[PDB]
Amino acid sequence: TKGTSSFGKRRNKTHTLCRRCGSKAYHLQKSTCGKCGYPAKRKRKYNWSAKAKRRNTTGTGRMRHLKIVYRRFRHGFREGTTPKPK
Amino acid sequence: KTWRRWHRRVNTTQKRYAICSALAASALPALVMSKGHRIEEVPELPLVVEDK
Amino acid sequence: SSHKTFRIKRFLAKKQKQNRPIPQWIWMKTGNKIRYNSKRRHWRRTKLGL
Amino acid sequence: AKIKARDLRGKKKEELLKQLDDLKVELSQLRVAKVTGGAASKLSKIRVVRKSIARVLTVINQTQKENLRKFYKGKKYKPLDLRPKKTRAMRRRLNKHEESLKTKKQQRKERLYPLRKYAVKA
Amino acid sequence: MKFNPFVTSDRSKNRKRHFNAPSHIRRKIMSSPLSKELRQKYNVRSMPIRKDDEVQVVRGHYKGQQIGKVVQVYRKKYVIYIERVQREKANGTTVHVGIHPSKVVITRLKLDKDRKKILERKAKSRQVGKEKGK
Amino acid sequence: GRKRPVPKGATYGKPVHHGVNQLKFARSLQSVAEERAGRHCGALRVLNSYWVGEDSTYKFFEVILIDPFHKAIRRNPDTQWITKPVHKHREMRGLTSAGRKSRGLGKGHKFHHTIGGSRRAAWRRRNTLQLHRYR
Amino acid sequence: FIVDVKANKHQIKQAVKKLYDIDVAKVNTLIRPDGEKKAYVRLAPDYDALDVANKIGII
RNA sequence: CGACUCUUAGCGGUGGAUCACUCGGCUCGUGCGUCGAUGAAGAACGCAGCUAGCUGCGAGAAUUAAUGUGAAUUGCAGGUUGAUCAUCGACACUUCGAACGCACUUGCGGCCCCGGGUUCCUCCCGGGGCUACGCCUGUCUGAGCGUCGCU
RNA sequence: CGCUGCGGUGAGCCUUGAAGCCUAGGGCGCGGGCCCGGGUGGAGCCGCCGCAGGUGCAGAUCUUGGUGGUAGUAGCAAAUAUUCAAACGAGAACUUUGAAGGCCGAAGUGGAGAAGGGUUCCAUGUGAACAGCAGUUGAACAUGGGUCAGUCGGUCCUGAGAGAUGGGCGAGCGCCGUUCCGAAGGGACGGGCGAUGGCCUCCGUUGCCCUCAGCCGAUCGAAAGGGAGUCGGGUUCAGA
RNA sequence: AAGGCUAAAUACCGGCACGAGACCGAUAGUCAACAAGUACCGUAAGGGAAAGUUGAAAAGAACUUUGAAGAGAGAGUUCA
RNA sequence: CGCGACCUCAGAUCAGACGUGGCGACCCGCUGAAUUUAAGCAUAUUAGUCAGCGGAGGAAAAGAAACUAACCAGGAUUCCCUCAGUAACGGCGAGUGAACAGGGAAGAGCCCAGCGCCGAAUCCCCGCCCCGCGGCGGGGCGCGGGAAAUGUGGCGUACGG
Repeated sequence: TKGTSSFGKRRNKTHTLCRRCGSKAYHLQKSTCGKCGYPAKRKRKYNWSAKAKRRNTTGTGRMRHLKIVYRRFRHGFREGTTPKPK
Repeated sequence: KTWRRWHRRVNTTQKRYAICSALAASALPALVMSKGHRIEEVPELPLVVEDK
Repeated sequence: SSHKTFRIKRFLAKKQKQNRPIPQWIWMKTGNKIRYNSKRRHWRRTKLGL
Repeated sequence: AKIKARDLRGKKKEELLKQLDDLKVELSQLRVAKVTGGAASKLSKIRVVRKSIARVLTVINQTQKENLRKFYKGKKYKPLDLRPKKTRAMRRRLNKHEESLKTKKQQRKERLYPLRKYAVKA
Repeated sequence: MKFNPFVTSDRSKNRKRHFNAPSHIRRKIMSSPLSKELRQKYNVRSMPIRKDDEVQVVRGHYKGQQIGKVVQVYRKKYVIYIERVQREKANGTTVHVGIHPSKVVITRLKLDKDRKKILERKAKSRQVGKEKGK
Repeated sequence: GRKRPVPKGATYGKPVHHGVNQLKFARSLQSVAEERAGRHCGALRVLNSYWVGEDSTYKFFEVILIDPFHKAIRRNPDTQWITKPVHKHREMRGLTSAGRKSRGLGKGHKFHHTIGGSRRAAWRRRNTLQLHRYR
Repeated sequence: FIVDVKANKHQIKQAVKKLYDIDVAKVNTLIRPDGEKKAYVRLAPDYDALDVANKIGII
């Protein structure tokens, strides 16, 4: 009865969508994300899984505010200036 | 691996030996022909031209 | 479930608008290799996680 | 009329708004034409209207900002919008003046023992 | 031989920069030579090809002495459509066969304010090469 | 001292490592003090500390902090080195006077195992094959 | 109407009241399965919605 | 001769080896060596005339301005006083997130200011700005049979 | 002998056809192998002297991919049962309508929900694939549609519990602990003073002083517990 | 000694931007030459593929004919 | 009692600031194994290594001797060659293992406290004036406020002053 018959009683989710990493690993009873440790201020990352690191690092997302820094850097972060008008 | 022994060192006197044997063979027309150089009309094999 | 949260309902909305076939005119583009949508999810086979 | 931003910057403020909602109105009824099965010609116009609304909004925002940073020109404290945003790390560095500060003792060395320009003979 | 260390000679890099060049670079790569009668009139070798330029095809199945204006410059395909250079499709409609600009000689240019200032510059720097060398 | 935080003793290793009780921390209790005062006031910079009293269960230290963004500190050329970003959290990296002593560095034959920057710097340079091009 | 998903019944009521110069009895809203919010706007009896639809173009 | 079975060859299938290609890797080297409370990395959801993914972008949403460039974009439609690309210094940048009014249901507040609502008369509605923790200098208000002084 | 790349060399080969592959063709070598002919193919390749190696397969219950024999075989047998006619249609044991015969038999094969699923709902259209026969049918596919609340739930409350701050511990991320080592109330009434707004009437608003206070553990924790208040009739292809 | 600062020579499998190679050539080389950390699997931590090539140019087979259609027979395109 | 100092200690959505999180190849501080080797194994070895925790920078750390030496003496740190698989450690088994001198790369030195002198001669902030004002700084004027005698600044640090 430990097999097929016992898979019928599975109708209670333990995890749900974490609102910090978006993964479906937010344990409801423990109120902690098993993927990023959401209530903890610091992100959950371990060196014993190099493959899980590169899945979620600084180059995997949009970098919507960092890819602009790389561009502004190659001009010295100039500010308040405009190209000379026509 | 990258730390395979890529480079080799040769004794300095052996390097200088080979350059002497290389130049000395450049003065024999039979050896320069055998290298395939079409030199059948060159006036003199150790060809020397003025510094102009 | 008939009792949903606004997070869940908005999530199911996205996975429903993504389940459509590719439009006919895209493989008339020049550098187009796409033959069909390879991410079509059927509600009975693939169970969307959650 | 192809709305160009060269033509907006000379206008007074509250008439730009009178032109803004005018395009807002025209975009709405263009959206209505999209569901009522409108002509292909009008459907291609909503992109022109959308980018024209962005233009007038851009002029409004720009002219408003430069009026602000002209009002906060000589003031000590200014809103965080108008302070130069450049890589928080270098917002913390010392000024162009502080890093040039030398102690009275260190200044006295430079006056007394300046590095000479010399050359040794063969 | 090239000595500039910052200019690549890699085959894969040159082909990648060629097939992914942006539009304003596509324009330059799609340049065509001028006719002999135009080459000594402007003292200019070649020129990027515009939408309405008289044209002779020199290579290929459509080569000949006919003059034909360009109708469109399909920069995405690295190709131009010349007015009379067309073939019959199956259902009786004609389609413009595409010709590569390098295989095309310009017989008459589409002059305008921006075009003329290009011709003079290509001629101004051309003289520098003959006044500095001689 | 410092007892090994393992549940009920259980150091599942070889007998050389069964120690639980008479283990000593590698850093002084004064260096632990500088760390706790610096971790709480992250905005400040630890400068030094000194002993002010002890008993059977407590040691009391007074840590000297500097606020590196006060103009009295910022505009003074003698002390504006503390403002540089390289001196963020000197106590966490063991650069204060009390912290340096636990690193075992100094000149002479007594301190050979830290020639180089530190104890790890020596270990690297001594356990690195210098595979030259020509060998 | 397909209103924005953020708007209230109060914001929807004063919007149609201002965009089309009409008076509203009540507004019922639901969020469609695709995501956008649909609003049934019941006009006051002194306004005939059939002609109001012709001014805005839907018919 | 049959049928069946076996062998060989031609042809045809099945299958995708081989060969030839290569906008991808791998390795070495060079220069630089720059994230974030002015809201980062990451996540979510949106945005195209016809668009699901990828890519780009943020309600100004496959982008605005500016400058350079100088006639396209293109799958199909539609429409030089600057099309399109590139650059990018102005402007803008939804919701989560160190995440910051309190909670995490998007749920309840509080304060101040405007507009309807009044005709400030309390409401109600909308809008705007605030409302996290630690810590520094300073200010204000305080506490103490702490140490004192004067009445 | 053979494979791959590199330095030399062959005034080498090649769209008048390279590599590769096929071959009842002609041959060479003891052999590893190789050279010709023919066919196919469509763009590169080889000889010689040196150099370099991720260099030669029949096996490893080898790895990946592909294909056989078995084999048109085992099998498509749990829960009594189908029949006639018609319609649509290229096509009907299976769809639809009608009739007949049956079953579930109210602890249902009925009518509604929770959890879970997530568009499967509804309509039109198609018959490639899928629905282990078939299909004119479908929960398949393609287009479109569809979920409306002061009163029904959530929201509020606390439960077992979870969990911040103070504090304590801890190398440290943090942990312990939940009233315990705490200056833990930002409220209220009245009075007094000053001030304003509207017919500064009288009231509201505000500041200051005085007066009072048991609060007592932030916060989270139930779509079955606690919890004010909606019922009748009608209406859709699908919501009441 | 028990207080403090300090460039250069040095390190750099991440990042930005480049160059190169006696390297691999689609079962190789990164897991990933392609809508790849994607599809998919697992409650979760995590695990994790396969998949390059028409032609110079779509010129991608009009039209006739059999069939309900898929599919054929002609014709046509192309050096093929 | 009242009033005022001062010292301790609170509260503020007080005025202005600052810290948190990410990346982590390189770097600094801790923590820290066991496979394995010893043909068994417990010390040793693996190894101050992996994992774990904290903190940075464009480099970090180190660094101007409480040094090396015993010479006729050298003279901050770091890096390379060598010293050297050496001295030494080690069930003296397996194994482990530096330094000085020498040659190079680079080369740069300095500041306090204290001890004393100078009438606090010093610093922060607000208000006004001028100069620039996208690194809010310079000068001036304030019987303007505060810090500071429980010690600010100048001189001066072992090479002596």
